[PDB]
Amino acid sequence: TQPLSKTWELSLYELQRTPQEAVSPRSLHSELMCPICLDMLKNTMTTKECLHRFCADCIITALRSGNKECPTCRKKLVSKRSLRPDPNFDALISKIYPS
Amino acid sequence: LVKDFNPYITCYICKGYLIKPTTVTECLHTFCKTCIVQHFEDSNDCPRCGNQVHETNPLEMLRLDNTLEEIIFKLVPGLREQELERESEFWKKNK
Amino acid sequence: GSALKRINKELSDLARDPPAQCSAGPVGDDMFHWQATIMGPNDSPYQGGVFFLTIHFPTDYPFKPPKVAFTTRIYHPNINSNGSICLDILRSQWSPALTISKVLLSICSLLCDPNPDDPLVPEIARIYKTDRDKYNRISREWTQKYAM
Ligand SMILES: [Zn+2]
Ligand SMILES: [Zn+2]
Ligand SMILES: [Zn+2]
Ligand SMILES: [Zn+2]
Repeated sequence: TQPLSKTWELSLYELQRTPQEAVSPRSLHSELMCPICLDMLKNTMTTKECLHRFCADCIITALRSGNKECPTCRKKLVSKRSLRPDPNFDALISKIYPS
Repeated sequence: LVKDFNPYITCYICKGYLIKPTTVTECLHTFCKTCIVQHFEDSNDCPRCGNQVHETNPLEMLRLDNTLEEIIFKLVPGLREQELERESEFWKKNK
Repeated sequence: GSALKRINKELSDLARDPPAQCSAGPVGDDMFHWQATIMGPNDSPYQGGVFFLTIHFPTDYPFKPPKVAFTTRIYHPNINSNGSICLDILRSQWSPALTISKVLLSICSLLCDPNPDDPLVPEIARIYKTDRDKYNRISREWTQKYAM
């Protein structure tokens, strides 16, 4: 949407910012949901272009086929390289919902 | 316990909560926007895993992680407001 | 049964967050066959109308689109006498992240803003383009005649 040089330009506040020093799972429904199966994400795979997340099995089934686009925002998915596993998101999910 | 989520919601660079979380797409590692943008001003390597970004302008490979920001705001109630207050204090002192 | 699982989740989602002016659900305990209702959008000449649709989900939903058609007759350049709907996302532009909620909302937007340069009923598209007054008049008339 905006030029790159605008998107990542830091404000005067941001050029001097200092760290921010370090409830119910029910309210996180939308954030942890797979847009395809509508269930909580498993084996999360994330698109490099748009950072949209899907269950591994879900996005693989979708891509084949397909149209080779992100199911959420329609952006092109040029290749197999366009997706990558997101183990850190799985671990966050696991801490939110322990087994 | 909010403390238990720290590893998955803090910045590897500044060690604080992720603020405007921003992801290096090639290796999917996430940092504060300011932290990673400023790091990239004189490096092409992911600060966490050392993977080198292949573009001349490393900013091309950054994406804001809006989903993660929303999760963090719900896991750390008050954070959204504390950072807005922090910014307000800066501008009030300089304006 | 992944399709059935997906359909059930949608049903639960609809109960929690219903689309404005629309409803949908199974006809007589066949999960793969639903009826929907769309109230005529306020902005449009379908205002006051109650419009019924039939929905048939395929066995590999949501990876193939559902078949969605009007059972209530309606005067519209993108909906024909069979109740077939010319809407990108129902065919060429379907995505497995779409849901019935989203489809109904798109149909409402279509009722508010027709696409005469992609019709199903030429004469209606012609009339919509060249004489809006007449299109509105007949739309309203059909709404009173058929959309009780
Ligand atoms: Zn899924
Ligand atoms: Zn996307
Ligand atoms: Zn940081
Ligand atoms: Zn990395």
